[PDB]
Amino acid sequence: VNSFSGYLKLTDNVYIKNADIVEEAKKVKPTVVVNAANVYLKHGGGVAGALNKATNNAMQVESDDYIATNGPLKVGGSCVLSGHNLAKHCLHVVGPNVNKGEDIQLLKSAYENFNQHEVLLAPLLSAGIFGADPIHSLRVCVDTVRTNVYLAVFDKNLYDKLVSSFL
Ligand SMILES: CC1(C)CN(c2ncnc3[nH]c4ccccc4c23)C[C@@H](CC(=O)O)O1
Repeated sequence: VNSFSGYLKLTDNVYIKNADIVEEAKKVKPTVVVNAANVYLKHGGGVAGALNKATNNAMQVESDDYIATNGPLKVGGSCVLSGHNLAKHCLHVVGPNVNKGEDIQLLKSAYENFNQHEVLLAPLLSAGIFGADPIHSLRVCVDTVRTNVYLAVFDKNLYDKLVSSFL
């Protein structure tokens, strides 16, 4: 039993809710919140900008030190950093950004990072400003992630479309 509330069950291990991931993280304080990161961990907008804003820019300060030490992530890769006031840990995952021309096949590699964590609160990777089709992202999630994932979808219209079209 866990503290996630109000989710629709899609499969054995995937759950979905119309929610603001920042507010959901603030209430649940999950072990892991996933950020929709880029390779530079520049958290300017979308999910990343909102998560970083909620940490009062502490996420960005920590991320800048990470990059200065380690260099950029790979598209499809991830790193574990602090969850600050939102979660124990933040798993920064880089899905391909279609608006930069990155290969959508890398979306499966991106979701594979979730399998290193037993339970996660997450957005749909490569959705929103990353330019991928969220219905496709949900399909890849369900077919790739085997651990327990709680997906927060900010847009109510999109949430209803994802549910109604789910196979
Ligand atoms: C993850 C998606 C697919 C969907 N959107 C969200 N996802 C998770 N929580 C969210 N709360 C919100 C509040 C207001 C507007 C959007 C959201 C939102 C953001 C979009 C931008 C991005 O690319 O990050 O991507």
